[PDB]
Amino acid sequence: KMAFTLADRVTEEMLADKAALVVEVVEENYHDAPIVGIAVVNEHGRFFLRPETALADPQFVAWLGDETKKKSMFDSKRAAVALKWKGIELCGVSFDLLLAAYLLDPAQGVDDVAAAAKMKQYEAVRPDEAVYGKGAKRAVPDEPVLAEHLVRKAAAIWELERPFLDELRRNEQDRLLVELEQPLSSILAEMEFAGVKVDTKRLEQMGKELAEQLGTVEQRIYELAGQEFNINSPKQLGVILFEKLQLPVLKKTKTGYSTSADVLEKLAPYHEIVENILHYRQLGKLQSTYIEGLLKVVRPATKKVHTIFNQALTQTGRLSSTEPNLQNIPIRLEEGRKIRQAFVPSESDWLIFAADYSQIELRVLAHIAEDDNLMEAFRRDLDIHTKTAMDIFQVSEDEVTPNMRRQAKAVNYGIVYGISDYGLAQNLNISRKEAAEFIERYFESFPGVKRYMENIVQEAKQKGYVTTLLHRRRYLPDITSRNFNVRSFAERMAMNTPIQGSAADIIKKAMIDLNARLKEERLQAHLLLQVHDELILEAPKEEMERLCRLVPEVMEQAVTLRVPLKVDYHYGSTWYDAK
DNA sequence: GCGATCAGC
DNA sequence: ACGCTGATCGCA
Ligand SMILES: Nc1nc2c(ncn2[C@H]2C[C@H](O)[C@@H](COP(=O)(O)NP(=O)(O)OP(=O)(O)O)O2)c(=O)[nH]1
Ligand SMILES: [Mn+2]
Repeated sequence: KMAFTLADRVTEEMLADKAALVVEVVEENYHDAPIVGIAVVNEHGRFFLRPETALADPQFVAWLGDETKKKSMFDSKRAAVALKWKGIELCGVSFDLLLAAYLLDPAQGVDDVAAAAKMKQYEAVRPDEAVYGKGAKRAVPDEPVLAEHLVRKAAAIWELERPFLDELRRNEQDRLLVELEQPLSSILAEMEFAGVKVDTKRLEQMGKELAEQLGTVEQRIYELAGQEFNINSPKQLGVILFEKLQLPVLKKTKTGYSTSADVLEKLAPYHEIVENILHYRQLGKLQSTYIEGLLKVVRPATKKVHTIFNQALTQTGRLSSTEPNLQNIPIRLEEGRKIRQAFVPSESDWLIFAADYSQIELRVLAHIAEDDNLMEAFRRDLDIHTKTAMDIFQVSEDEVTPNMRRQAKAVNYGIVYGISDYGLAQNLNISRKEAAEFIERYFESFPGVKRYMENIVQEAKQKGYVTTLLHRRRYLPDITSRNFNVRSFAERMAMNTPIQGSAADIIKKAMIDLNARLKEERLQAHLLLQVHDELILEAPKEEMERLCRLVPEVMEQAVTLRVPLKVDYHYGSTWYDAK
């Protein structure tokens, strides 16, 4: 129903200097995944290419790598990483429909060409789920069905570039796509393909000690409970805690008693068993998610793990990391922090380098709110986390422990993002009247922040959306909702995403400037991970001293704000040691 | 599959 | 009744 050439070989007209390209990878995790077919649409027509002959054709391979041959794609990082696993480099991607739809509206959840095409009333293409199926019935169709689907997806990309670029221009997002998101897409592909070396023997050893330590706490729980039960079962746990031991019921779920960590901690004065349960869950958390889960996805031949950074998922412009999630590796507890010791450099005599912003969101907030006191505080390079901990616990700076500072961290972010006196009272275990007075004192010291949070909520009502400094956008229709609860959640989003999203923009530009700087200096250093406000690199030890002056300055100079940006940096033999 | 729960930023 | 996530697992 759409004409296309089911090609046997590669011809010259398939190698035009502009084309829409589809390199289809159906596997969810595209690392070392098969490429099932290729489609090319250009000024000379539409073509389908079997990959086993196109990826062996030297003319087609050189065309993929020629950055002067411009390609329009959807989810180009997926194709670039899958081609890297084939030994092939993809260059010249000038338009990515996935990232263009993500900037226009992150709430659409665009996951295939059809979903993005529907935004511009283009429907001459079927959803991937309709072609490949779901679950156990998911399979690659036969060639005449697969070929048309890929050709129709390429033809859609061919027709949709101009309408998407036009709306991006109106939204002041054209530079956000071409100079930020798309260059970052190539960087993340290099990071994902590089992987991170893992000391599997160190993990496997911890897994044996965790299993023997779990049983010790397990029997102490059975002894404290008086009987044996399924500690992971909410039904039996609720019966042991709130029926047999008759502990107070502080919170309910839709299904029964709540046993979250905040509940168990308030029950600590009532029985010893709740703290053993907390320690029991924490050991099981490390065992299930970070010992077993990490060893399951590690590449045995290289001892490397290859995460996937989802660039078009979060509503604020952050990244996310899946299978494995390398953005939530434990650190706050010392027994769980040891897992970062298993993340090691990929070569001998290389080291791990980690740099991170100091309170980037609060400094971003100070610049945007133009609050005199908050700006002055960061011009003094004050640690607002420590200062707030001093005011809360009524101590001096030398008396503030890292545990108190982490609590003040939630107070600083909580207050600026709309926490209530009720919520602050429950987080600090203080009276609700003390919380309201403390929030009152917090806003009289920073009246520009309170002014900004009121103005940004009102601007979201008038425009219907909020923006970040680099013009990333998030629509908030619920901010005019007739329901109080629904509207209140939307109001806190209006307070948060311009600040969290602007911090995501800044580090995204920092990664782009860093790689150009590294290439300029002809260094072997390269990025490994991004953890929201942290950059983790590996490099030969001979490059560490150059990086101590290069990486912080690049990150601090990504943008220029009314307050400076401060970057902390450490290096060591493991990720654990890089702090 | 969903939701409670928990690891991170 | 601060925000943004992903993985695990019992199933009330
Ligand atoms: N709304 C909210 N955002 C948070 C929270 N925690 C972290 N974020 C988000 C906000 C920011 O985007 C980032 C800050 O996380 P860190 O690096 O752990 N703390 P910082 O860098 O300020 O101080 P230092 O590094 O010296 O310890 O993660 C929170 O409790 N609430
Ligand atoms: Mn930080």
